[PDB]
Amino acid sequence: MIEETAKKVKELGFKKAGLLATTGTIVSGVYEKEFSKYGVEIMTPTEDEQKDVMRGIYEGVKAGNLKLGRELLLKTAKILEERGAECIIAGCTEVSVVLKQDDLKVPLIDP
Ligand SMILES: [Ca+2]
Repeated sequence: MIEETAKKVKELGFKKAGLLATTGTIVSGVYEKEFSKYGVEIMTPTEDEQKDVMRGIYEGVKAGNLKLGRELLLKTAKILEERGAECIIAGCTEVSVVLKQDDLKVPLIDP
């Protein structure tokens, strides 16, 4: 659950979490909402970067082009990280397929 992820992130003392998920999810703003209830901030990529996250999930992972998915998702995760994310949230299972903890400096958490 999004709310359980939020409490866990808060319990780890993190104030800023990076999010890799679908545009539908980011537009609903459900993560920012649930995380705000625990005082935690959600970091999302720019609108163009978000399009590449979408490509990474669908044109990449879901389509079978695992190389492309890894490339685009890893790059986005590394960008959120470099920007200050204390943890990266794998919002879609496709993210966890090509992105693993050994790829990041910060915790990779999935629902
Ligand atoms: Ca690895």
